[PDB]
Amino acid sequence: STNLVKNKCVNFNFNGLTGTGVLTESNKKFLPFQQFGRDIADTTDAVR
Amino acid sequence: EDLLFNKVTCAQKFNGLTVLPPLLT
Repeated sequence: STNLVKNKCVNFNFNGLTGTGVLTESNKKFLPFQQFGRDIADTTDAVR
Repeated sequence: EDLLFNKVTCAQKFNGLTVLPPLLT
């Protein structure tokens, strides 16, 4: 493993899903089996 | 003008779909 860094423009890799960006605190809770969270434009913008 | 405005209706910018602002505010 590595660490968990937030709030900087970083690279991430959660559950194979690759992407870069700022990992700001989230404000929405999902269903307790769901791993992702997506918008109308079908772009990943949330993850557990 | 307000009664007319109220009737008319970043995620985009994930790919380079920036939106330049108008000139006349």
